[PDB]
Amino acid sequence: MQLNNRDLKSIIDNEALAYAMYTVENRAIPNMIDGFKPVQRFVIARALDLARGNKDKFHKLASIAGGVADLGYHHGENSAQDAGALMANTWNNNFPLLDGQGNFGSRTVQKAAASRYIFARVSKNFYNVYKDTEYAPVHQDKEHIPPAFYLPIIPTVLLNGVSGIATGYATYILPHSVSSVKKAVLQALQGKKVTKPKVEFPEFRGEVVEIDGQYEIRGTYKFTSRTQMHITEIPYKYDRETYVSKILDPLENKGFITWDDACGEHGFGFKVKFRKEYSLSDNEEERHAKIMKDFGLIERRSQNITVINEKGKLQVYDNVVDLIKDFVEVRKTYVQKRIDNKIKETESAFRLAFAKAHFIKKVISGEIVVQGKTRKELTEELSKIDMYSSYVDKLVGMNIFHMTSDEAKKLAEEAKAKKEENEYWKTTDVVTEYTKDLEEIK
Amino acid sequence: MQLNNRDLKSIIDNEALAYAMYTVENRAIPNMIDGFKPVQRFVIARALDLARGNKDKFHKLASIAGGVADLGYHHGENSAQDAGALMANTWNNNFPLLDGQGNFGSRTVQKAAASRYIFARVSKNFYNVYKDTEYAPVHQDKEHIPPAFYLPIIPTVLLNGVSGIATGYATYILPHSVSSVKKAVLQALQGKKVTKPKVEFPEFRGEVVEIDGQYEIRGTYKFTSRTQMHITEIPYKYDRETYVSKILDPLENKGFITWDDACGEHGFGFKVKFRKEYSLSDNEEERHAKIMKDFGLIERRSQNITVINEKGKLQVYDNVVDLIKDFVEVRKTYVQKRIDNKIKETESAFRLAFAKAHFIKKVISGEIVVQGKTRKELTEELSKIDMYSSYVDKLVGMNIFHMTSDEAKKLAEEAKAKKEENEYWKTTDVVTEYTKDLEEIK
Amino acid sequence: KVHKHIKANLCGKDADTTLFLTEGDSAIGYLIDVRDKELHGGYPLRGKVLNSWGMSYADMLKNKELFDICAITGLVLGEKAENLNYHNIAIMTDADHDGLGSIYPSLLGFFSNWPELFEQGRIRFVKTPVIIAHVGKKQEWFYTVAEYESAKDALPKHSIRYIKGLGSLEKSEYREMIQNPVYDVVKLPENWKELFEMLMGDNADLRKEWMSQ
Amino acid sequence: KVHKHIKANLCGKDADTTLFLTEGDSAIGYLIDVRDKELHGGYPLRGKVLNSWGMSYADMLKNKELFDICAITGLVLGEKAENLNYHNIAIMTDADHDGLGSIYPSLLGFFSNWPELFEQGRIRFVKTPVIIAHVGKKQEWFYTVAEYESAKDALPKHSIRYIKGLGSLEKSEYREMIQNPVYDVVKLPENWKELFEMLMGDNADLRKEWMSQ
DNA sequence: ATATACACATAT
DNA sequence: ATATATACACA
DNA sequence: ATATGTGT
DNA sequence: TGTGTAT
Ligand SMILES: COc1cc(NS(C)(=O)=O)ccc1Nc1c2ccccc2nc2ccccc12
Ligand SMILES: COc1cc(NS(C)(=O)=O)ccc1Nc1c2ccccc2nc2ccccc12
Ligand SMILES: [Mg+2]
Ligand SMILES: [Mg+2]
Repeated sequence: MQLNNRDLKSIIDNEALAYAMYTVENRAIPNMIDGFKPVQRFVIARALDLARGNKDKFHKLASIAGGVADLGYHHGENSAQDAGALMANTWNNNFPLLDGQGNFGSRTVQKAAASRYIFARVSKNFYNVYKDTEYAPVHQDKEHIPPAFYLPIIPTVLLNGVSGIATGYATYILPHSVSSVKKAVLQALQGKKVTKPKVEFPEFRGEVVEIDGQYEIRGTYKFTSRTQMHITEIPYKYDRETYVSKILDPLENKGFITWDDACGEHGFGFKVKFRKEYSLSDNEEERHAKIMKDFGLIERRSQNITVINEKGKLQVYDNVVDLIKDFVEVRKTYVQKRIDNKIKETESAFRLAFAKAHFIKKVISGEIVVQGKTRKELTEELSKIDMYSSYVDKLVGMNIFHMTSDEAKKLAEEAKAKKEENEYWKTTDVVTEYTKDLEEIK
Repeated sequence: MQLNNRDLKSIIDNEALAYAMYTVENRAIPNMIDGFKPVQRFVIARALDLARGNKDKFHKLASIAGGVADLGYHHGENSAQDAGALMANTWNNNFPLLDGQGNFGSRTVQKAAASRYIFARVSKNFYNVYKDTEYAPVHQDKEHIPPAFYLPIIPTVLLNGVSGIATGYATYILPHSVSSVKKAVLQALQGKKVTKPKVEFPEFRGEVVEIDGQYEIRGTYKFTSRTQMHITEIPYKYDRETYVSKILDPLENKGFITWDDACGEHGFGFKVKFRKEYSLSDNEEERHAKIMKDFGLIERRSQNITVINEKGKLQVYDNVVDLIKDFVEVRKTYVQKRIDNKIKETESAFRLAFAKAHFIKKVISGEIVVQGKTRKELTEELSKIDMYSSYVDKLVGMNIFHMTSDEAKKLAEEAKAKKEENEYWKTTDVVTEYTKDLEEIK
Repeated sequence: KVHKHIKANLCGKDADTTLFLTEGDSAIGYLIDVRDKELHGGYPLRGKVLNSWGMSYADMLKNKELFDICAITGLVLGEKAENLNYHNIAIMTDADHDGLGSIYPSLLGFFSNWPELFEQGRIRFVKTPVIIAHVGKKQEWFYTVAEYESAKDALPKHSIRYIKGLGSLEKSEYREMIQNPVYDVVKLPENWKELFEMLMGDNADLRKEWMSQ
Repeated sequence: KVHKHIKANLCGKDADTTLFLTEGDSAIGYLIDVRDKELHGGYPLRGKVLNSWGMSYADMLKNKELFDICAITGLVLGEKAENLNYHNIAIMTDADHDGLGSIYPSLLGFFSNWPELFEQGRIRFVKTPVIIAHVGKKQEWFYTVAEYESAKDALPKHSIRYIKGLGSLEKSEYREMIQNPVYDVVKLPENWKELFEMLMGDNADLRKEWMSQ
């Protein structure tokens, strides 16, 4: 039993500050590069490792988050399961990065099954936008195998819509349409003025309007006659039970309306009939305003963008346009890094292909004396030749069916065509590759 | 709106019969050969799948018991964890098949941690006794990926001891030794009288005495003086808390004796003093009887051997010797099946190696021309040879590394080894192979 | 009163209100949206069912999912069952042996305390398609494996879907089976306290013979 | 009395009896094996601790972990505390961020309602090993993550076993920790009251300002 | 993270 | 199989 | 009256 | 009063 003296001020400046620094930069604020919180990064990496050969196979979430701990997760297993279940939603995700199979509910009813009795896999969207993941920067932690962040083509942080609290900070970003985000990225790429991307909720039949930073989401109604109307679309925040028991039944009770349901696949449609108590005005302006306000088709949401930048520190953007500008500014550097790595890769591949072609041409010519030689003698003779000096292990390790008199010229033509993909990654810039990968988005 | 009228009878005969027979044959009664309940078979099949090449990895029990649903399991996922946890215990297993890591408890206090935090791997014992897994039968169901049963060398159903309860039948087999069971199987294989195997409860320093099929487990005391004895070992049924709350505390209540606790890392060890109220009749027979009757040290147990034969039907045995004889007969039949499979496989391998050696000798001598052909051209011009027509693609699918000078001698040595093993399989009978496999058990 | 009991808007009256003792919570979570406004209620059965055969009513009621069922329904253990809150019991389970062979006969034995209900047909078993096939628009619904085995070739080409339990059914299939039900009406034969003492009794020796013949 | 709480033999009597406040039930289960049954107690905390600063005294005895802590120790929120059932309070939270930065400071803020127990030394933190290693020929304990790098090069040979949680400790190291405790006594400075409005207070601006530095 | 209950058979 | 309670920060 | 081991 | 990652 030994005693040491500690002060509360030192405790809050050393211990509680470390926790405050933790659940801001490491638990619940998305990285601006890839839009993944650290748990979702582990879930995505585990799903990538699970996919392997059978990319279309549906794995259980309990297996998807049952091996993140060996990937660097230090916080449990159920949190990763819930993060994956939210990620793998089919309807709430504007750009689903995880294709899901299970009872995910819908806009009508929002309740997943168990977050474990559901299946998930890497969606085609992920393989589309997340063009490069090998060249992503490595985490400073030696036990953090997933990279620091992934490298998507467009900023997926605002594609689906993140909302994360923290200690001393919080983030809330509205969903955006893939087409508008792609257009904004293009404009920021080639230097013209960047337009504001439009907010597009999934399977949403309404329209959004920007009002001085706020976003107004408006429902749609059509007057069948001067007595009854049909509400076709409602704001995204309203569920069936909430809409029915919070704004429909209240007014219906006070002799105002009489409503009935028309829900289906593209549901949430309602038919309402006006009673005598509801004093409708023939003036279309105030009638429109009162109908919009009374049934609550009008909602207002404000973005609260706070994201972890490349440096790892929190950064607050006042406009989504500045977010996209910085995103493309850093993605330019990342794509240039990809270009350099592909330059080195193509150089190595060209050396290997030319060495293979020369080796095949020499054995066809018969100059190489393979008779009366062992592995030691073969290596001794091969490494002396400069063009075979670089490659010995895999330069003389092909199957016989790989080499053939006609496949000799076939491999020579393959080596010749290697020049085309060598020049593809050399005589271009970031703009061309980024534009091509932007055009590949459906 | 269909209303089918079916009697209450012929429901018990179709589904209740189905459920009861399912519990008997597929839930909670071990098979005669491998000693596994089907859930344990699923768990161990998944563990072997997870092992792959790196078999020393300690996978979690939420992962070994999480991928079993794609092998044929239908009955949930939180029950294969417990089934995998009970065969991972490091103190309750006389011959463990799953080597574990975690808070398994000990004989003193028997309480393990939650099954989700337990790490498990296939033990060396499984690779020691279980063999011929690829010659194992095939379940009639297509979904049941694991075999009908595995093929151990000794009856595993007896070693670790089992206790299964089904509808209408139940099984209880006490833990037998590995040495006695191996000796009995050796005696039965060679057509000799079989000696009854001895019960060998794990980490037990007591002794078991069988009387009228009522195996008695007994500990040992030690009289260090006239008013002090030292209880050195207590029967396997007890733990420290149960011993204190059931015997000693009452003894204290009697006031007849007073005890002290000397428990440590080793097994149970107690000290006790006797007060005047406890009789101390000098006749050591009466004293031994009194110490046995009031200090536990005597546990009566009986076996209820009830297994499932190779035909999938229930069989209730009366002695371990008959079970050992039936198992040795069935395993001899499967050993003959292995002999046939192995001679066919080694004959095929010898033909393949002979063709490889002949082709390598032809090309090293220049008999075959390698320049000027195609895929189809070379395949047709080489497959026209009757002895080369058996294999063409694999025969030609080797490397320049393969057609080396000393590699021809290596291929000749390989062909010689194939011939030697072919004669070995042709000559060796079932008894020789079975005794060779039996003598290899530690 | 009791939670997880999805009430029916016409409960407590003389119409054909039906209770579906689905086995699980996912089945009822799917049922709530697809059920009819009236004449449709549900109560989940969590885990296996206590054997209601031999012990006293006071000791038998000490289990949770017998008091719950006797509270939702008008079934009183020691009296006649005529003033039930509902009208029909619609026991539905999974397609596995654990469903129809353990939970189903246990519920039948418990309901045998009021044999007056069986010949009125107000205890029924809802069928469940063990095999579902989508041949274009056609929805093949095989309720036992024998039908699919005997009809594997009568149709040109079908894509099967093994249904594990009630949680594997889609919303459309659950809705179809919930307003277009296939009921098995269970009636007691001349002897019913001779196979239920056999099956739910303590003497396993009768069952020793039963699983042999 | 109160569940999950293991008493001692001298509780309520003059002795240095300790009430260890763990963060998991596994720690209490391991303690019950090593707990000196006369000079040691225990109580586990399941979840994150309610931020007790600024709440009324009526709304503080509503969280169960705060009710049981104030009942086991006998602390009364309003009146002065001088009749404690335990002589010392020991926080044996984990070594992770959530234990050292959320549970520990929140518990300190809750205990600050009786400041006297801070100068008496009756409230302290049981420092937990992190980098337990086989340095030399036996197990060696390192207490902070930075201490390892401070002495990583000085160790001739060692292994590494990170203590992710209190459940990763076996009985030997737990026995060493409990029977040979290392305590850190918490002394509140002059501005203690103005330091618990900066982290427990309902003003994110001060938190933002501090976090900026 | 833990807590939540029953089916089955047969010695003891 | 479900059912149990907190922190955090902006609208 | 009680433990044992797979199921809901 | 929701909204999502942790004990
Ligand atoms: C205070 O947190 C808990 C309380 C209880 N019950 S009680 C009588 O102390 O009020 C039970 C559990 C918790 N903690 C919880 C978790 C702890 C660790 C990991 C996950 C947890 N998940 C929980 C989910 C819901 C409620 C409590 C949880
Ligand atoms: C009777 O079985 C249960 C009862 C309850 N209590 S309550 C008030 O909600 O009706 C809760 C659960 C069960 N059933 C259980 C399980 C059911 C399915 C799968 C696993 C189960 N595991 C259980 C473990 C302990 C207790 C009950 C369980
Ligand atoms: Mg099932
Ligand atoms: Mg932790």
